[PDB]
Amino acid sequence: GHWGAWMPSTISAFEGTCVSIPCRFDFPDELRPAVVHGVWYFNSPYPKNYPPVVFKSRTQVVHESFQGRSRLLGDLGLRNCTLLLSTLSPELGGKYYFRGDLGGYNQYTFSEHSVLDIVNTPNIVVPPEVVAGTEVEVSCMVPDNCPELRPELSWLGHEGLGEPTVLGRLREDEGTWVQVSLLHFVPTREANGHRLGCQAAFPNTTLQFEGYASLDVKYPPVIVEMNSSVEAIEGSHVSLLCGADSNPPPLLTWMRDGMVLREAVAKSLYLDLEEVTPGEDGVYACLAENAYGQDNRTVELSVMYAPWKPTVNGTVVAVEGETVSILCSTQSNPDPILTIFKEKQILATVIYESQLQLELPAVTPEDDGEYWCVAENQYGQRATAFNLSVEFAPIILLESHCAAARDTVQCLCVVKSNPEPSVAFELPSRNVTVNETEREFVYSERSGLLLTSILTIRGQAQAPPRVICTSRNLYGTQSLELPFQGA
Amino acid sequence: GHWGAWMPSTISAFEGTCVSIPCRFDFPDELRPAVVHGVWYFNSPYPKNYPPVVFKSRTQVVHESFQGRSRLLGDLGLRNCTLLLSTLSPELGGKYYFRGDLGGYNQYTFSEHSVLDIVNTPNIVVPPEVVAGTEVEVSCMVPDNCPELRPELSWLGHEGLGEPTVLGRLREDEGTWVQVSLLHFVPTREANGHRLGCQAAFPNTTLQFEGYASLDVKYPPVIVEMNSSVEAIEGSHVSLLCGADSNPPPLLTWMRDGMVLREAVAKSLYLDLEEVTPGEDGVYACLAENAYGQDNRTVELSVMYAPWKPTVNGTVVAVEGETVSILCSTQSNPDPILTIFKEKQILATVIYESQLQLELPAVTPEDDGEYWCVAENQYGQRATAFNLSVEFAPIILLESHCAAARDTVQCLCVVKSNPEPSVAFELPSRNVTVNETEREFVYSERSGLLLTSILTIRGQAQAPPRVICTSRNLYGTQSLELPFQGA
Ligand SMILES: *[C@@H]1O[C@H](CO)[C@@H](O[C@@H]2O[C@H](CO)[C@@H](O[C@@H]3O[C@H](CO[C@H]4O[C@H](CO)[C@@H](O)[C@H](O)[C@@H]4O)[C@@H](O)[C@H](O[C@H]4O[C@H](CO)[C@@H](O)[C@H](O)[C@@H]4O)[C@@H]3O)[C@H](O)[C@H]2NC(C)=O)[C@H](O)[C@H]1NC(C)=O
Ligand SMILES: *[C@@H]1O[C@H](CO)[C@@H](O[C@@H]2O[C@H](CO)[C@@H](O[C@@H]3O[C@H](CO[C@H]4O[C@H](CO)[C@@H](O)[C@H](O)[C@@H]4O)[C@@H](O)[C@H](O[C@H]4O[C@H](CO)[C@@H](O)[C@H](O)[C@@H]4O)[C@@H]3O)[C@H](O)[C@H]2NC(C)=O)[C@H](O)[C@H]1NC(C)=O
Ligand SMILES: *[C@@H]1O[C@H](CO)[C@@H](O[C@@H]2O[C@H](CO)[C@@H](O)[C@H](O)[C@H]2NC(C)=O)[C@H](O)[C@H]1NC(C)=O
Ligand SMILES: *[C@@H]1O[C@H](CO)[C@@H](O[C@@H]2O[C@H](CO)[C@@H](O)[C@H](O)[C@H]2NC(C)=O)[C@H](O)[C@H]1NC(C)=O
Ligand SMILES: *[C@@H]1O[C@H](CO[C@@H]2O[C@@H](C)[C@@H](O)[C@@H](O)[C@@H]2O)[C@@H](O)[C@H](O)[C@H]1NC(C)=O
Ligand SMILES: *[C@@H]1O[C@H](CO[C@@H]2O[C@@H](C)[C@@H](O)[C@@H](O)[C@@H]2O)[C@@H](O)[C@H](O)[C@H]1NC(C)=O
Ligand SMILES: *[C@@H]1O[C@H](CO)[C@@H](O)[C@H](O)[C@H]1NC(C)=O
Ligand SMILES: *[C@@H]1O[C@H](CO)[C@@H](O)[C@H](O)[C@H]1NC(C)=O
Ligand SMILES: *[C@@H]1O[C@H](CO)[C@@H](O)[C@H](O)[C@H]1NC(C)=O
Ligand SMILES: *[C@@H]1O[C@H](CO)[C@@H](O)[C@H](O)[C@H]1NC(C)=O
Ligand SMILES: *[C@@H]1O[C@H](CO)[C@@H](O)[C@H](O)[C@H]1NC(C)=O
Ligand SMILES: *[C@@H]1O[C@H](CO)[C@@H](O)[C@H](O)[C@H]1NC(C)=O
Ligand SMILES: *[C@H]1O[C@H](CO)[C@@H](O)[C@H](O)[C@@H]1O
Ligand SMILES: *[C@H]1O[C@H](CO)[C@@H](O)[C@H](O)[C@@H]1O
Repeated sequence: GHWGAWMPSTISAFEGTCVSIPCRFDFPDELRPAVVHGVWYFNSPYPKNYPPVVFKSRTQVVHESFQGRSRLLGDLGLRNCTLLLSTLSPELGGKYYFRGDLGGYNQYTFSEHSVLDIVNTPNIVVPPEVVAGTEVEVSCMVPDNCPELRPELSWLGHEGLGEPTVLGRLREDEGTWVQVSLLHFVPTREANGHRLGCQAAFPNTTLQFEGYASLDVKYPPVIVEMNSSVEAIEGSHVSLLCGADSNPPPLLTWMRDGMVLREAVAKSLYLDLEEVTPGEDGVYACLAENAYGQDNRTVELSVMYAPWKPTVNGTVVAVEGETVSILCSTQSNPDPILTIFKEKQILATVIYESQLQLELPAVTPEDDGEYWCVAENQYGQRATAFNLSVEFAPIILLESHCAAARDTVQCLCVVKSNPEPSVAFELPSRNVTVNETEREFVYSERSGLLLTSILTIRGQAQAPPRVICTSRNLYGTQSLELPFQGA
Repeated sequence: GHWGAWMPSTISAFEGTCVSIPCRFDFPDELRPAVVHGVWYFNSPYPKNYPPVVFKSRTQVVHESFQGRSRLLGDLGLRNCTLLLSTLSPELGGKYYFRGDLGGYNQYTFSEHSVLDIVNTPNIVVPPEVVAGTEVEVSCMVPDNCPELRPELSWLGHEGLGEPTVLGRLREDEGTWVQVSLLHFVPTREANGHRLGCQAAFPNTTLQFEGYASLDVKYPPVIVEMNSSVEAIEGSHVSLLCGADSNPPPLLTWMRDGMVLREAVAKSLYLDLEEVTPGEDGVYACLAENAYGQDNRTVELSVMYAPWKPTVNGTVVAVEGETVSILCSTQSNPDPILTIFKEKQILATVIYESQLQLELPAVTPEDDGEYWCVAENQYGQRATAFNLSVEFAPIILLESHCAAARDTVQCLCVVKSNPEPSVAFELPSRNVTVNETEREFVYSERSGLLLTSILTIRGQAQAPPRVICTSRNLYGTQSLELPFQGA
């Protein structure tokens, strides 16, 4: 064929271990030299910039940095130029060329080369993404390019997780050989932050080389930091703490009835409320959402607040003998117990309810006065008041009399009615006496519901003059004869 | 003797009546003419201004205005020259001279003369001042200078008043003769404005001559126009009229308690008052004072006015079981009757007096409230009011109870006290239960004197928990166990 060669671009091995560079070449078969010499140049392609001579046919003189370190296996004449370099060191790490010397002026340095790496750490391969709910395999590749010292592998930090599987050497890249060791297992949620290692050793040696890798397992957020059902006062400070444990940043959302609130991405979100109201009462949900799974957890916040200042509707001023409905409303957050009562007497008692109604069958006069409505509760109590002032058909009280002093005669009659009662006296006075004695006579006064009135007849002997009292308003009329107590 | 004559300066007589001029003369007695002539000149003393010749000896020729009107009586030779002139007339009224004619160049007109008045009205003389309490005499003089026609007198408008006294002729002035007629009587108070007359006549004639005079009698003021005892309202118009009847201007004085007021001099003085006050009430005196006597008359003015707005002193806020004095004062001009009373009951009644006191023996709670004080009177009535608010050692009313609903148990206890009562509940609750059910419990309220309070024990079975109520103020303390009515 034509000129040309075959050599693996990349080759690697450990410290103190031999390498075996696979090499093959071609030259015009037209020439058949009986003696074929060859040279292994280091770090440089052109002879012009003098490179270290790794090996030369029929010549012991090489570079002093390769003296006793290298030797060629197999005749060149059979197109075989594989090379062995034992006991490596980091200086020897570089690029290697092969130049051929057959005949004269037919000396060719081949362009295609091989690069020598000198690594003392094995190569571990792990999947880009490790899900906590899928089966995962991790490999440990070690570059065995030495047939005399065959390396053996070890798994450090295995912690069970099933047996390690083993392979012989596989055909890595272009003709190079590598012993691989794979591990097959399925992670949990604790697999993250774990350390996995791979060791390599040889029988007759004190050489031991090791490599590491830390796992990044992706688990779905499961909410741990979640406080339960709470009860807080209005105005007080409310601190809800929501925490999710996911290795991928879990999208944490605070929501209620479909509201945005504070949406954020972290391991723990705070939700603060001040001036708590009955509107903020109820259920708050925290959703931990991740591309590997989701978890929602909910809490109940009961706002405990003293009952509102009560309000009362219904009738207030009705007639006598009628029906009266009084409706008392209150908006409390914890079940309020509320009672309504008159001065000295208690009327209606409702237990654990929002509002209370009281009905009155008929109105006796006494049902006038002011009543009270209290809303009692565990955390506080407020109240309100309402005057029931009914309408009356005038009632002349029997505290009424006619006292007779000797010289002059006087009477006292009292009534009670809601509107002011036009009051009057009637009397049987013998004959007709005008401008005699007195003509101005009586006087009257009122306090609240009571209308007191006093009569005074002047110059009347103890001869008992009968006296009658009458009272009218817009509703009723009453008349009554008064008795004697004096003399 | 020497030259000279004697003749009355003034002589007077009526119309148609003769006059007799008394005349005497003297001349040096050395000459004795045997023939003595004489002449009576009129109106002029000197012959130079030719005067009318009234008479001439041995000569009929006289003035034509004296022709047949005059004649001389008695011889001149006996020194007598008295002359008579009959049938007079107003022209002849003038001054008369006498001139003597004895011998030659011994002709003398005498300087002293006589003047002839011709009056047809008699002369009445009355005292300068005529007192109604003294005896008075009035004269009527008439000049009788005619011996042939002797005049006689008459009293016209005599009206009794006693007899007229009569005199003969008296010797008026210098030798002239006058018939006088005097009247003696004593006047009254009506004598003023009376008319007194004097007439004179002769027997054989139609001649009658008359004269007049009006009396000015001075009487002491006797008060006629005087209204009696009166009663008038304050603010009203008061008109006092005081009249005196005295012919001399009576000094009228309005006085009271020794005060000047309106002093004036007339027949009737007005005294006006407006905005009458209790200070102008009382006795007013009118004095009619004259230099001929005096008279005082008095009146009583009572001011009738509605009683003043009453004022009350004494205690107002005392303790329980104590004594209370309430003094109510009023200043009324007519005797006021006044009463004080409580709402519904009457307390004190005083009749026709200025002020009224009420005492209270002990104070029962009910003696609290507001009382009224009225001052009633014929012309009007005003009033005032006062709150008696006493102090109480707290009283727990027996409107108190313990109603037991099935689910929950509630109580109601009420007291009454003047200062606010610190109120409390005591109860036997088995074991000790704190923060269980309720810990706020009770509620209380107050109206006026009443302190209502309600208890509420929550979650207590119908197993009846006994309940006690206590109340303390600065005065007393009470405790009481309440009973069951529900279930
Ligand atoms: C160019 O030429 C070279 C050789 O000149 C070829 O490369 C290889 O060179 C290595 C030298 O290190 C040879 O490895 C040796 O293998 C011997 C046994 O060969 C095996 O294969 C035959 C198959 O016919 C089997 O029957 C046999 O049982 C073997 O499994 C061993 O004797 C040597 O190892 C000894 O020492 C080690 C420890 O040091 C022990 O583990 C061994 O048991 C033994 O005692 C040695 O390792 C290898 O054989 C050569 N390969 C070939 C194919 O010849 C290149 O291939 C060639 N290239 C070109 C392009 O021509
Ligand atoms: C100057 O002289 C004259 C007389 O010349 C004197 O004046 C008097 O004159 C009058 C004449 O009118 C004389 O009056 C007459 O009176 C006669 C009676 O005299 C009375 O007196 C004597 C007293 O001796 C009594 O006795 C006697 O009774 C008489 O009472 C009457 O006769 C005359 O009146 C007759 O007429 C009338 C009516 O006309 C009748 O009423 C008579 O009754 C009677 O009929 C006459 O009136 C008077 O006498 C003379 N007086 C005197 C004193 O002589 C002067 O006095 C004198 N003066 C001086 C200074 O010398
Ligand atoms: C309810 O009734 C009371 C009287 O019983 C009304 O008036 C109060 O009376 C007290 C006297 O003890 C006064 O000191 C208060 O000032 C009064 N209140 C007011 C607002 O003036 C009261 O007004 C009545 N209320 C209603 C709503 O009818
Ligand atoms: C006397 O008592 C009355 C109450 O009984 C006092 O107050 C009056 O109460 C009525 C309610 O019906 C109010 O409408 C009046 O306005 C109140 N009066 C005043 C002046 O405020 C009253 O004040 C008491 N008087 C005295 C002198 O103690
Ligand atoms: C009292 O309530 C009134 C409304 O009446 C109530 O509601 C209607 C729909 C019916 O159910 C009826 O039976 C109820 O009584 C209001 O108009 C009024 O403003 C209210 N007043 C107060 C004090 O809240
Ligand atoms: C009530 O009168 C008081 C005076 O007291 C009275 O007069 C004295 C001299 C004694 O006679 C005593 O017994 C009387 O009670 C006054 O100080 C007070 O201002 C008066 N108040 C009124 C309301 O008028
Ligand atoms: C040492 O190497 C020899 C090869 O010469 C091998 O047979 C032997 O098993 C090895 N022994 C140890 C202990 O490494
Ligand atoms: C959550 O509720 C519990 C009651 O079980 C309470 O003790 C805790 O303090 C609450 N924590 C937060 C953060 O609200
Ligand atoms: C909440 O989680 C439950 C799992 O029990 C799931 O069925 C539901 O769909 C989730 N809801 C949301 C809004 O993510
Ligand atoms: C008249 O006058 C004479 C005198 O001559 C006298 O006597 C007589 O009384 C008189 N008579 C009357 C009526 O006048
Ligand atoms: C005087 O008093 C009487 C009452 O007798 C009365 O009628 C009269 O009008 C009063 N006159 C005056 C001027 O006051
Ligand atoms: C009033 O008149 C009487 C007469 O009865 C008299 O005594 C008294 O002094 C007179 N008083 C005065 C002040 O003039
Ligand atoms: C190597 O040298 C030249 C390169 O073109 C050719 O004649 C032939 O490929 C030979 O083998
Ligand atoms: C009248 O005349 C003269 C006046 O002096 C005197 O000689 C005498 O008085 C005589 O009578």
